[PDB]
Amino acid sequence: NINAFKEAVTKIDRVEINRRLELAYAYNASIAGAKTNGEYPALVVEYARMLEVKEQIGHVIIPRINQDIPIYAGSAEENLQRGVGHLEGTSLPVGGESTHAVLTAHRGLPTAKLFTNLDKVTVGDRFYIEHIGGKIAYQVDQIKVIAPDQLEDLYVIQGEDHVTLLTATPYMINSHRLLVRGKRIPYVEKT
Repeated sequence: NINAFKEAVTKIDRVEINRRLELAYAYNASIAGAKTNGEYPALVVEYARMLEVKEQIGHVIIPRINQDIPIYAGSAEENLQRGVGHLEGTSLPVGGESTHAVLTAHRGLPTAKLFTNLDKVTVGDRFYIEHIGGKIAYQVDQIKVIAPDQLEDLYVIQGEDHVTLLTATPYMINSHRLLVRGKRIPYVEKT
């Protein structure tokens, strides 16, 4: 899992990593640029191929709830079973001006806690993402509960850099979605 990712990435030269991020940066700019054109966001395929190392696109760490979990491309059930699903149609989770990454998961599973305690994360709490290019930090600036049908909160916000953690709610009813939103912040690597 994560281990096979950290070690795998460490074996890839700078130039290749660079090339792969640049693909993802361009992909994120396309998504943000369609949004500015008043275009609608559409929320076996390799849209995030460039970011995959051992089938994963990164992992999400959340110290408040002791979770460190691998991110898979796409919101497909078989992925949602082993970790986080990245929502196709939303920014790839490498940061940048005008990016909004969205990651989903099951809020409770006999095999993995996953986002079962996401309701404990509070504004001001931090979460991190490790990807091929390294590690970036977010601080929670918004917590919201929407209907499954309400999509506006998941679109790119021009000028901003965000990632939304999403899961079903209330616990055991799962009739609405809970969104825990982070704002990009600086991250002091040697710490």
